[PDB]
Amino acid sequence: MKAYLGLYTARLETPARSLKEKRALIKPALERLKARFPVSAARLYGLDAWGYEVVGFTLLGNDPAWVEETMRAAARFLAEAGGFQVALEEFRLEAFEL
Repeated sequence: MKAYLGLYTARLETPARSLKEKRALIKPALERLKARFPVSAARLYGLDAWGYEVVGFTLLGNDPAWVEETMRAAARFLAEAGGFQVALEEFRLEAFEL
């Protein structure tokens, strides 16, 4: 029996000019993402910058098709948040034996 993990990562571009303005664009969208989808989200790199950031989210399930479909729906949702653009993205699916 395997545990399946989806890992989504993306480069966001924002029009911000301060770290506080940038957080106000990104954090509320990630909080909405967490409320709507069963994911763990994180701000990963570029945290010293105002205009770009690498973020991601992951999720776990026992059905790889459900994990992937949910991950792609959550990614579409993130691109619809506005405030920032999803400039580049990557999807991954890993399986772990239990």
